[PDB]
Order: sequence, then C-alpha cells, then structure tokens
Amino acid sequence: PFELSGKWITSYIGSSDLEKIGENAPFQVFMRSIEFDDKESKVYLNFFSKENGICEEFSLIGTKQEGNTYDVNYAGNNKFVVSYASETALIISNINVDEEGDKTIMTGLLGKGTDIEDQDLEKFKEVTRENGIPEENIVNIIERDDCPA
Ligand SMILES: C=C[C@H](C)CCCC(C)(C)O
Repeated sequence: PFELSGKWITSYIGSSDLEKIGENAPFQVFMRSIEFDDKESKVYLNFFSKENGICEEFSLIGTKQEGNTYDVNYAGNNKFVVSYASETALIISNINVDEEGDKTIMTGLLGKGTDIEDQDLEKFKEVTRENGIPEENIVNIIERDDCPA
C-alpha cells in the first residue's frame, strides 16, 4: 500500500525549455515535502529555490482537478500529475505556461533523500524521453541542492 504524502527531495529535473531550469531559474526546485489532502481536494508543496544565488522557501497549495491532475500558481500557471509512484520515488510531469504565454513541459524525479535507486532513475529518463525532452536537457539536482533541510 502506497503513501504519497511526506518528505520528498528532488534528484533530477528535465525541461523542454532550458531557460526555466538553470541557475536561479524558477524551475530549479529543491523539493522538501508534498502533502495530498484528498478530502479537501488540495495538495501542499514545500520547497526551496534560488534567486540571487540565495535559498528562498515556498509553501504552495494546489487544487485537485480532473484525472488526478493538480493546478497550482507558480511562475505562471501549472498543471501537473504524479505520473509514477514507487516506495522510493515519485515522478511528476508538469506543464507550465509562464507570464509571457510560453509553454514548457518538465519532469522531476523525487526521492526520500540523496541515495537514488537506478530503477526509479531509468523510469524518469523514459518518461522524460516520452515527453520529447532530450537527455542533455536533464539537470542533476542533488548535486546543486545546498539549501537547508
Ligand atoms: C519538474 C517538476 C518539479 C519537481 C515540480 C515543479 C513544481 C510544481 C510544478 C508543482 O509547481
């Protein structure tokens, strides 16, 4: 039986638009926790990001929508789905439309800490590839997350 809510940390992110996931970009996200509240049809996300190279923390609340998708406002509007869940990981697929109207598809592999299971990593690369995102548009987030626990 699977518990999707709890501590989740980002290990890798893929993006169709490299401008959204570099240094200090809005989608270089260091996750800390995700809490799904099916009773109230909401999801709670807590994570760090860097602006000015300094860690900043965010706590967002998204709304459950049709088909296990969630909508959340962050650097524009986002529609994401937990595409895969194992006992050690989540893979999230997100579509962002930014303030300028530009659409970016992204994938993220999340885990319970820093020691990545290769089976989860292979499924992340396959979901990334299926979304049309090339291997070279994959960033290693564990290597870059020096934000507080
Ligand atoms: C590329 C996927 C990351 C891990 C999730 C982005 C945060 C969001 C989409 C929930 O606002």
